[PDB]
Amino acid sequence: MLKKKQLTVLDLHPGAGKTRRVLPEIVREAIKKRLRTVILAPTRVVAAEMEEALRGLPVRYMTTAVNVTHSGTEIVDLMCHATFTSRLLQPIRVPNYNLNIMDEAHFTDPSSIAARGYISTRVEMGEAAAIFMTATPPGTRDAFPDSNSPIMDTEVEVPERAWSSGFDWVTDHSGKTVWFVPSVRNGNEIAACLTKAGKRVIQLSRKTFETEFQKTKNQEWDFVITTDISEMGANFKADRVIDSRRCLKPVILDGERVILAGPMPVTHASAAQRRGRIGRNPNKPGDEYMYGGGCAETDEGHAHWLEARMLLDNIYLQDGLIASLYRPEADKVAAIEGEFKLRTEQRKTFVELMKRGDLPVWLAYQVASAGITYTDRRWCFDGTTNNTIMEDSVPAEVWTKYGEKRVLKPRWMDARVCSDHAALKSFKEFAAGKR
Ligand SMILES: Cc1ccc(CS(N)(=O)=O)cc1F
Repeated sequence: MLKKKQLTVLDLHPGAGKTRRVLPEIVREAIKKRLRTVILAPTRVVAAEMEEALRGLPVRYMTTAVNVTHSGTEIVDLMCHATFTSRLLQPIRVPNYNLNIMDEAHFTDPSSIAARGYISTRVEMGEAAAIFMTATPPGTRDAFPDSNSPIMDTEVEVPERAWSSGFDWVTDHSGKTVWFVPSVRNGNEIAACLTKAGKRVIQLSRKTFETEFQKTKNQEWDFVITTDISEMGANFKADRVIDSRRCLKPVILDGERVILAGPMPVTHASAAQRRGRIGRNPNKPGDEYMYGGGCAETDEGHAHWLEARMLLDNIYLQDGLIASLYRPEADKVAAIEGEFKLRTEQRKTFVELMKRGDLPVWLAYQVASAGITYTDRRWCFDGTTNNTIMEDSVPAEVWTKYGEKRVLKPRWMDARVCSDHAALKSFKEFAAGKR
């Protein structure tokens, strides 16, 4: 694996021990061969679990999620996928790592796709090696891979709303259930229904994941209600997955706006990762996978691949060259390599709108490419009437940094800034100049 110009896909089935058994072997070999190595974890939760798997090996944990005193001598770095892409974008020295290891390399967030495109391009240039660790590499067509113990797969109608009758099998279960929902809002409704039926429910989503995931260890629970974030190496002591088989797809319409289309079917990779949460204990056969729809390749035309091109266009590689997407996922977008390359000051604004602004990549790009500066929030209020953001079925209002009450009406509408109460809260704070 460790020879230059090599990219290896380590595609052992879910729970085969890629993280706890194979990764420490790779890291030991890399240290023996004096390869400057990066390990990319999808989440702070996984970074902390990797520290346990690698404990004693000289690894620099480039995250506050890990409480360790470093030697200062480590040649192996661990950081999040997003941190890798972030440091590449910023005026910060990123070592030209000899060996690039991506764990949960199926992750479809824009910064993960961008990281794969950067790494795979360095490998194609002959500059580096890489190992992509995932049961479900891009384009996989198998939603039912092998497991540590047999799984009972059942196609069944799964509720996506509160129910009064017709789903007794959901609440009649005496074990622990992980339930994949298409959105935070849909999980909120199902969670309230289960809570009303006497169930103990934990909800996970991207924004809440580190805090709330700890509750799955610290308290007794009957259901975890989660979005697709729990596809990225989140482990549960559960005996059932309920899978809507549905997700939201951000879609750019007419180059002008982003909508959250669907819900619609997940990919085969996503379905296999959702299922893969159970069947993991070779001593506990008969874990259950209840699935409520088919799979489809909904990654095609998904905004994350275009957003990944916006990130890669603004990462220095060599002179004017630009990193390509990882070949197996490169057809998911129709973009011209370099079309999103910004001049120095607009690139800095783009980065800050993502990093401090917490804006979606697409929206950060519209603002930065318009020549607007980071603190100039006039664009949050001067859009078309149809870009009016609603709160409780009336136009949302903020006090501008000038002290004027104004309707939230962004010049560019990205549905991700108001897809749930927390997102809208954060975007109101942005529009008000509060960060
Ligand atoms: C040991 C260590 C901790 C944190 C960071 C900051 S980062 N890379 O998360 O932006 C760097 C480090 F070198």
